Amino acid sequence: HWGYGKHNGPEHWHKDFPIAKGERQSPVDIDTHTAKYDPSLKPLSVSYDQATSLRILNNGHAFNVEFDDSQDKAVLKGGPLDGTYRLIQFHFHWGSLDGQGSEHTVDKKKYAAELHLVHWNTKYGDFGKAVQQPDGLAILGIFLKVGSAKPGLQKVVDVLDSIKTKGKSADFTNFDPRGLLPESLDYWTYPGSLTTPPLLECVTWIVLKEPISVSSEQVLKFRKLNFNGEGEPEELMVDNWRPAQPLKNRQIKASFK
Ligand SMILES: [Zn+2]
Repeated sequence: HWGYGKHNGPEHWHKDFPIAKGERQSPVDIDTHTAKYDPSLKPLSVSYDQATSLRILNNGHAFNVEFDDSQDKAVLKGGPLDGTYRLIQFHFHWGSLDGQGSEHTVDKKKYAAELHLVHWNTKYGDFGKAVQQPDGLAILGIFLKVGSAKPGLQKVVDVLDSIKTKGKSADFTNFDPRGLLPESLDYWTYPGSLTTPPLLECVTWIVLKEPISVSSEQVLKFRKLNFNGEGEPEELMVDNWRPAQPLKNRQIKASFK
C-alpha cells in the first residue's frame, strides 16, 4: 500500500522496504560544484531507431509506455556502461505545481517533472533477473521544465484520458521516444536504485543536464490522471516523486567539462 499520499508516502516506505535507508538510494541532489568531469566516460549511444512501443498503462503510481524488449531494438550503450541495455518502458514523475515534481535535483533545484527511460542489461536475460544485479539497469533521466510545448510528447498527452485510472491500459504503438530527448546528451552518472518500491540498488543512473520544455497545457493533462481505480474516490495523480536521498559513499561524475 505504498504511495505518495498523506500516510503512505516516501517517508513510510522503509517499514516494508528496509533498503529505503540503504547505501545507494535514489534520487539524489546533483551538486554541480562537486560533481567532477570524468575523461574516461564515453558519449552516451542512444539507438532508438527500431523501437516498438506497444501499450501505455496506468499502474496507480505513474503511467508506463511499454516497449517490445524481446530483441535489441531500442538500446542504450556507451557512456558509463559496459554492454547493452534494452529499453523496457518509460514513465514520468511530476508535481502538483510547476516548482516541484522532479526526483533528482540540481543544486537543490526541483524541476516540474522528470522522465525515466528504463533499460535492462541484456547479460541477465530478463528484467526480473536484471534487477537483482548491481549493474542490472540503466535509467536515463531527463528533466522537464514548463515553457514551450514538446511536440513529441503530445501523442502521450492525448491518450491519457483513456487511462485515467489505475489498472487501465491502451494500445500505444509506433511512438518514437527520440521525440522526448533534448539536443545535448551531456550527462551526470552515479550508482543508485529504483525510486519506487522495491527500491533495489541495481541502477546506473544517467541524468541529462539539458532539460526538455513542455507546455503548461501538457503538464495540466498529466495532473488529471488518477491514482485510484475506476469507481473509487478521485485522488489526482500528482506529486508522485521521491525526494533526494543521502549520497553516502558515492561520487557523481560528469561527462562534460
Ligand atoms: Zn521513475
